[PDB]
Amino acid sequence: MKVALTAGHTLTGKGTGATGYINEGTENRILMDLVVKWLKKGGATVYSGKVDKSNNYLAEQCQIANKQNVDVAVQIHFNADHTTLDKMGTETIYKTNNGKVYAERVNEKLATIFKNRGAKSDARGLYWLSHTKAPAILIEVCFVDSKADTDYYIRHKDIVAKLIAEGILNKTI
Amino acid sequence: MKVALTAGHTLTGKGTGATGYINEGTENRILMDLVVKWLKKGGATVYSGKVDKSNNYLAEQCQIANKQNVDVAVQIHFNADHTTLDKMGTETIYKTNNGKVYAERVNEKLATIFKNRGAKSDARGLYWLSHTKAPAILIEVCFVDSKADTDYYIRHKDIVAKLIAEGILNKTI
Ligand SMILES: [Zn+2]
Ligand SMILES: [Zn+2]
Repeated sequence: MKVALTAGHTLTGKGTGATGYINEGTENRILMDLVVKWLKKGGATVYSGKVDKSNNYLAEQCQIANKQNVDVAVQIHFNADHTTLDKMGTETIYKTNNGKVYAERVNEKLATIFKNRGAKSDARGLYWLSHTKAPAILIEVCFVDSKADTDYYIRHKDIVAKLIAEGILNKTI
Repeated sequence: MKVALTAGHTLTGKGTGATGYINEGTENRILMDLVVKWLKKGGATVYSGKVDKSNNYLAEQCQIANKQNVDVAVQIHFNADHTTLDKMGTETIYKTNNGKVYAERVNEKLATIFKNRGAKSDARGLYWLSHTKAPAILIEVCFVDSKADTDYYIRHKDIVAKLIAEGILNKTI
């Protein structure tokens, strides 16, 4: 299968991410590289990238996916809301039915290691989900400000990546 | 936190650096100044310097770090091998455990923008790592002769500096 994969957020200027026990922008890139590795072990062809500095970063992220035909376009994020010791958990966002197929599979896998918030339809008109040619999903891996979520994530990054890849490819790796 | 920073190499005579798409001695100084700015933005007390001409430049570099107590002493370098279009990447050198703490954090940050060559223990008897009072690291930011490395570096110098500062201070800036 062909997969486009992008890390959410820029590193400076407009578009930077959230921070708590972990830094979203940094971990989006660390986890991307691990997901690429696991996707390739599953036999997929992967087109990955990131945008570190640009006022046009949203369009540039979509251009990474749109440069070539792919079966699915995936963007990695981490969530935020309020600092808590409690588990908060995982959700995967889609806009339309074609992305929902993948969002449900990825969320089912991540829900075995994080609290299940479910696959979720886009309620904020996210540019990534409306400007890619391929079916698109946005993974909110876990909350940067949950101590329980991040305690698990920091010690199991390779497992998080494997589960994402297994959900995308719909198979065990 | 208190940080001592030095730019690698002299500008003439004994001790000059490498050249490729960028000039190491020049960029060590440019990037040093950016790292100082980002470290100060992160709340650190910073002592920096360089040695432009001296046959005794190694001892003089260490004296910049040793003049006052600091938590970590950092020297900036760029790597070299052969001229290539391909990525070559980043590594940070330490001698002992107390520097390894910082080297691993700096390398983890720089590996989100450059190919990851790793935090590495010194097998070459670097004077800088052996003659500093404080824990010490030597950052080989990227390769001067890699077009891919320098293409990113030249366009993102502030981001390179921010990532180094975040690795040293262990927090988001
Ligand atoms: Zn985000
Ligand atoms: Zn050097």
